[PDB]
Amino acid sequence: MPLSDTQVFTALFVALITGILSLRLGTQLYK
Amino acid sequence: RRTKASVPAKRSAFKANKFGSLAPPDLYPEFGTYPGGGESPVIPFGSEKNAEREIIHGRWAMLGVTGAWAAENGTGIPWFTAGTLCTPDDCTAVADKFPGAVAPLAPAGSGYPNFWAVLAIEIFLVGSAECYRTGLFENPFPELTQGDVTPGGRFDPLGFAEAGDLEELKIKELKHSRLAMFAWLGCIMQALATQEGPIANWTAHVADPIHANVLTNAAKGFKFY
Amino acid sequence: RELWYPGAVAPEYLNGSMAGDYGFDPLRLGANVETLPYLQEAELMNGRWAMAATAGILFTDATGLPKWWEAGAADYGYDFQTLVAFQVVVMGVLEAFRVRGLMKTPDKRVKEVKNGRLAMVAFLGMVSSYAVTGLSPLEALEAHMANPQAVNLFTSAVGGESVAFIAFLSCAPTFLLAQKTLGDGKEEFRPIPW
Amino acid sequence: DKVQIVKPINGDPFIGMLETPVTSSPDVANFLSNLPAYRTGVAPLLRGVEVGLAHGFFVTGPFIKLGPLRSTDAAELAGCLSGAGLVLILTACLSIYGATAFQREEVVGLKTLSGRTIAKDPLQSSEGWASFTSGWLVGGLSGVAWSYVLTQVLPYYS
Amino acid sequence: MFLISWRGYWQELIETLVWAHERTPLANFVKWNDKPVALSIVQARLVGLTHFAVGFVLTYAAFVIASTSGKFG
Amino acid sequence: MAASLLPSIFVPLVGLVFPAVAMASLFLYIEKEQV
Amino acid sequence: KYGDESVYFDLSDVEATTGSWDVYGVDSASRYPEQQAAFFEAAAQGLGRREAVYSVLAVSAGLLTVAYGVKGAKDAKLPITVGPQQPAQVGPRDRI
Amino acid sequence: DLKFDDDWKKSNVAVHLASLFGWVIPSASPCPAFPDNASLFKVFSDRISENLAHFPTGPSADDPIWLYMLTWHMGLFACMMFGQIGVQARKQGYFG
Ligand code: CLA
Ligand code: CLA
Ligand code: CLA
Ligand SMILES: CC1=C(/C=C/C(C)=C/C=C/C(C)=C/C=C/C=C(C)/C=C/C=C(C)/C=C/C2=C(C)CCCC2(C)C)C(C)(C)CCC1
Repeated sequence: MPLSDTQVFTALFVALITGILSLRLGTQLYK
Repeated sequence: RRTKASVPAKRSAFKANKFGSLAPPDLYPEFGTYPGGGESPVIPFGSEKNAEREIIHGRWAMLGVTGAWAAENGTGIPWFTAGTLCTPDDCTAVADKFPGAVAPLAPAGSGYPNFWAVLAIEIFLVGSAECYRTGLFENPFPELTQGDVTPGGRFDPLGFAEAGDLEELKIKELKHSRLAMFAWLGCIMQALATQEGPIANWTAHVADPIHANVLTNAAKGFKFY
Repeated sequence: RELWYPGAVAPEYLNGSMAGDYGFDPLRLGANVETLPYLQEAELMNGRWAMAATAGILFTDATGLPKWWEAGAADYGYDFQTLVAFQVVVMGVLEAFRVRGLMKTPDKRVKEVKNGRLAMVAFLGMVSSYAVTGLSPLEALEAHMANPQAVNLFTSAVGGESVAFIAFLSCAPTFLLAQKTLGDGKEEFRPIPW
Repeated sequence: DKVQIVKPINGDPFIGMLETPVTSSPDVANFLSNLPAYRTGVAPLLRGVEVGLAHGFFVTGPFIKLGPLRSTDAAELAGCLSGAGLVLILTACLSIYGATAFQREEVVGLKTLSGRTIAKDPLQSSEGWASFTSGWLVGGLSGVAWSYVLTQVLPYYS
Repeated sequence: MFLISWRGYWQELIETLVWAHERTPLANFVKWNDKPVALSIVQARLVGLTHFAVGFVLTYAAFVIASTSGKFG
Repeated sequence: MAASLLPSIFVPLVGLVFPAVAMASLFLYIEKEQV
Repeated sequence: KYGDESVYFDLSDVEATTGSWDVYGVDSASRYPEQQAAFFEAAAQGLGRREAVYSVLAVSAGLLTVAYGVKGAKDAKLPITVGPQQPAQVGPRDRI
Repeated sequence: DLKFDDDWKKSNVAVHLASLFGWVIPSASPCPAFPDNASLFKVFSDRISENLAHFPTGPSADDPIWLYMLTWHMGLFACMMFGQIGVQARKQGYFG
């Protein structure tokens, strides 16, 4: 059974939020 | 790169030697008068610009009359139908229209003057020149004055203006201009009335002078009555 | 003035001067001073076109005319090529005039801004609702009003995506509050540097 | 009488250059001086225009005739879209160069080989290089489109 | 290359290249922000070691996977 | 649908777009003068 | 003076001493037709700003990648977009 | 002085004509090695005529035009280079 498109896009949006948080951590490290 | 700035010391390939005036001291014994030398016989002088407008229409109508003359002499096609040859479609025909042309505008086969190609070149060349002549665009030759119909710098490489009397040459051009414009008007009216080219009308009028006139064709209604 | 959420901090370049300024620019697109008037005018244009589009969609739908997505295929007097040539010429001339006027250069302004903003949201909604359900805006509204509890975006094919996005929106300002009270708010970088 | 051709740069034998028939020949000097990059009195935008047109025109050709779709009927369209993409990349390279390169004062002036003091090239500045980049973009895209037109139009193209 | 040849050949080569770029027409319009220099001794030792190790690992990974998959899948 | 669309978008996004922006950005920062 | 015999140092003529010479540059103010200049000024009216070019290239990057992943790749008939359209093969040990 | 001389070429029309024609004439002289005592210039011109009939189609890889072209152009360019060297050297003090 393949993954539903909603599943893929929800995981991808969670990834986008994780990436935002990674940018926040990188900026905080750079200070 | 260093600045050389040497002396060119070049002379014109041809530079007409002084020949002066080849006309009588009287310059317009004909009907009317040149602008700036008397009062207009009939029509009111519209504006100072009208003299230069007359010169430009004159030179253009000279070139148009000679073009219709040579086109009908070399191809037999009337000038008023020569436009139908080069069209967005089948502009290949317009190529071989010059008697003795070593080569065609359209080499045999596809190779050809396209209407749009010709047109695009025509706009880009003639409009540029038209603008540069007038106040549009700018002046690429500061030594000459835009808005002057007789610049007489690079535009007389042979130097006839300075070689002779300038103003007699000017009036000579003006008379040629008015003659050719009136002849052009005659050509358009003949095209309208007889549907045949200028040299065709000439030939008909000289073969039998007594007939083949305005009034002869009027007897048939100019093919409309 | 009220900002884009209770407790937000407006960016320093968003001081309420512009119409509709709610201090919303997380990605700092209008941070550059010289492009900010351009971005204002891009907002106003996209809003105006969305407003006109919303009117021409809703009236068309409610008057029995062909559906907005189908309206292209209808048989018109002029074919596609001549119509696009007309469009290219006239819109080029009009947009040239608009550009030169822009180069030259309260209540009603704010009104227009808000209206355009709603329109752009409403137009995006119409396109998304058609792409997901295949129902036109008035049909979609009737379907929703028929069964409001279960017929919605969050129960459609993209439902979980929308629920996750709304969760992100609901949990963003709380994290921003932590960032303010814990961090110094002294970011040297912007999400869009130019 | 025993003429020597190769000479030091501007007669100074202590600068890292030598004037040769490749560098200081009159024909070479006139050709290079007439190229748009060396027209320092002209606006950087228009020099960038010609530059972009020339460069974007030729650069399309390799993609047309040697690209992946060179055999297909869409060879020209692929090659021209490749050329446009390369023009966009080079525009990005130009923008970043313009942002970074001109950050220093460069207090020393410039003179011609005749010794005439001349102003610095407006191209050699941040805003001037920005105008040059914009001219490059317009010229490159116009040249790529012209190459497409000519491949679709020119009679003896194959 | 990085392991055997050492800095000072490459520095002089870069010096000649600097001269060439500075004296090339139409290329002197573009100038480096950072002066181009050869890789330092430690830097180049590292770069060569990294290339050595990367090529070592990739070559053997390709071998051990391809042979085993060709004979067994 | 994800399978037929997302690879063809994200492979150029991660292998041509993101590299270009990242290299340009890093260049602009590294060459950025201290002041 | 820099122009003296066998003298190539001059604190007044620093440019000649240091070799900062304009080799091929020309300071002529106009070379192009003025209206052509006006057209190409208007064609790059908004792009003369560097950050405007940055926005142009970011938008162009996004649109080109979206169009390539949606329509451009298929239009170019890339083999990767075309399916395998062939029977599959089984690795050794009957491992598909 | 140490300034570059813009007349480095010293292009002399008499040198150009002397070198060109004083290679053409000897290369247009009878050569008993070639068939019918034809000259190198003769056979080269024959090959040029034969290949100019098919103007777009280039000469075949095996066609004798290439060898004639090389063996004629070498002698021509030798005459050009040596003629310039000898004239400018005689004008100068290299010989007398
Ligand atoms: C580190 C883990 C990792 C790795 C190595 C890969 C590798 C790959 N992914 Mg996958 N992916 C991951 C995590 C990962 N992914 C996660 C968590 C998600 C979200 C659910 C996705 C969602 C995803 C989709 C939807 C698609 C891919 C695709 C791809 C392929 C290339 C295109 C691309 O890079 O777009 C990746 C797309 C992104 C949006 C970025 C996702 C990457 C994660 C979230 C961040 C990883 C960052 C890393 C740890 C640190 C980077 C810093 C530095 C070292 C460079 C490639 C096989 C495409 C494919 O199969 O092409 C054939 C494709 O269509 N990926
Ligand atoms: C093939 C052409 C050729 C050759 C070899 C020579 C040879 C000579 N000329 Mg020159 N000359 C030529 C054409 C040639 N001339 C032409 C066309 C002109 C008119 C522009 C002149 C005008 C001219 C003047 C005004 C003077 C000379 C002088 C001389 C002599 C002095 C040395 C010299 O400059 O050459 C070097 C020549 C050598 C033979 C030295 C050895 C060279 C070796 C063997 C290699 C040569 C290869 C050979 C040429 C074959 C070429 C074919 C190629 C495929 C490799 C020398 C005998 C001067 C002199 O004193 O003459 C009385 C003199 O004052 N010449
Ligand atoms: C368009 C061409 C043209 C222009 C611009 C002028 C302009 C001028 N002429 Mg010239 N002239 C022309 C044609 C023209 N003339 C022709 C063809 C002739 C020969 C018959 C003359 C003979 C002539 C003489 C003998 C004299 C002038 C004079 C003048 C000046 C005074 C007149 C004036 O300003 O009003 C210009 C007003 C008009 C041109 C309007 C007249 C319109 C009528 C109805 C003619 C229309 C032609 C046609 C039927 C249109 C057909 C349309 C088509 C659709 C069928 C002025 C510089 C006088 C001068 O310099 O004064 C000092 C002077 O003495 N001209
Ligand atoms: C719009 C759209 C689209 C697109 C979209 C996208 C584009 C998405 C994405 C998403 C994404 C894009 C995601 C991402 C994620 C990421 C991540 C998740 C990352 C992470 C990272 C990390 C974790 C790192 C870290 C680090 C480093 C390494 C450096 C420094 C330090 C640190 C630690 C910070 C498409 C066209 C398709 C379709 C239509 C719509």
